[PDB]
Amino acid sequence: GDERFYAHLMPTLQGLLDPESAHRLAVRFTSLGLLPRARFQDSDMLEVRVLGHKFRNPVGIAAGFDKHGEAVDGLYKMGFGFVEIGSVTPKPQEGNPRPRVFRLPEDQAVINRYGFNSHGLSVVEHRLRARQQKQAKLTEDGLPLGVNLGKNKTSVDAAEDYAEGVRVLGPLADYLVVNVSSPNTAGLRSLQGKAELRRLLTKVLQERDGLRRVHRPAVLVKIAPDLTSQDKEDIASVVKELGIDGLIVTNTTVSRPAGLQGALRSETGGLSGKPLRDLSTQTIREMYALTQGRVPIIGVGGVSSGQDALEKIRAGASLVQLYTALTFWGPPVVGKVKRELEALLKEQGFGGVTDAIGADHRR
Ligand SMILES: Cc1cc2nc3c(=O)[nH]c(=O)nc-3n(C[C@H](O)[C@H](O)[C@H](O)COP(=O)(O)O)c2cc1C
Ligand SMILES: CN(Cc1cccnc1)c1ccc(NC(=O)C2CC2)c(C(=O)O)c1
Ligand SMILES: CCCCCCCCCCC[N+](C)(C)[O-]
Ligand SMILES: O=C1C[C@@H](C(=O)O)NC(=O)N1
Repeated sequence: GDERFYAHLMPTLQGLLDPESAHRLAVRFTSLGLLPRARFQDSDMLEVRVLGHKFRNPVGIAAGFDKHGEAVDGLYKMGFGFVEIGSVTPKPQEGNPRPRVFRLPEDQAVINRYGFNSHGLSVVEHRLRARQQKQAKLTEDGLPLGVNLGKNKTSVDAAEDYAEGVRVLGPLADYLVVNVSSPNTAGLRSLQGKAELRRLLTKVLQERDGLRRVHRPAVLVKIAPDLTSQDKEDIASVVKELGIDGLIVTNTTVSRPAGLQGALRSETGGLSGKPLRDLSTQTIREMYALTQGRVPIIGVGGVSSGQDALEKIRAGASLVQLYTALTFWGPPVVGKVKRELEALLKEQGFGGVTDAIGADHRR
């Protein structure tokens, strides 16, 4: 439970296991509840009301750690204020050949090209149904569940893949994410283009609206950090035109920022962690401005401290997520981020997280 011991423990495990093996093991341990339950108790300062729900704290686990919905309860126990699973594809698929995940310890970064390895909708559906009422109580308790939807590699109709995801997992989710920003599926990111995006999201929203009221999720779009100014303007325009409920900003980057030191920096894939942090923050800042602060943003990318979280909140994020920091600092990082965030909010005169959202734009 000690942040300092994990930040001896983690260096040792990483020296024993390749990152995918470590990941699979972490999912197993988490799902089994082997893990101190977090000591940090959330104060009222951290509560956020957005997307039609209460979040007891603004720090969630990003998509990709629990791709198949196996460790949801263990993740709440870790102290996350909300959990997002996925991406899930309609049919099962294996993803790319291994190795497909790489550590850049000198950069506190990871590169991955998993390629949407997924148990598929049916498996995940039954897995979530088995704990559906437990989740209903968690959500009511301020601990919401998100489901992130992807598309199969060999799919002929991308929009239909997402539509299927809405119909099958929408009823089980507090929010859905249309993931159009994975760098690891050919042609996927072009769905971020204005015409493709409008057509895709119109279909997604129609399917969502066709679900019964108590089973009707918010719909968010998750975007890349690598968008042109034109891409961002167009996404903002479509989001407001269609009434999209929120944005997740951002996925991993295909860029390789000057200064990366890791030996594996030239591996193909999406880069996450520290080198992504400010690129993500600036994308949040831009999208918040383009949407006039009217569209909830979940900020993601390189968060490993309370300062990192608050910078994204002040840039316009209502909630934040992290993943990569977990691989370097381990479970203690969740409470660390929350404790540091609370201290910083007090220091800077905010009554709570809600007061800080978008604060940079009012200065
Ligand atoms: C190993 C790995 C797998 C990921 N898988 C997904 C995914 O399946 N769907 C998705 O929307 N994002 C996925 N992501 C992106 C993360 O959700 C997040 O947007 C990105 O890693 C930036 O946050 P971070 O720096 O805290 O890790 C993945 C990231 C990593 C490191
Ligand atoms: C040890 N740990 C944190 C943890 C989380 C939940 C329960 N116990 C411990 C963890 C989890 C996932 C990891 N791998 C990855 O996720 C990589 C990106 C594929 C790593 C790693 O690569 O070193 C370490
Ligand atoms: C039929 C299912 C095909 C996809 C298998 C996916 C296995 C996922 C194992 C845990 C997640 N991880 C990313 C670490 O592989
Ligand atoms: O959305 C995604 C998909 C994931 C993968 O390759 O499965 N890799 C990522 O970095 N982001």
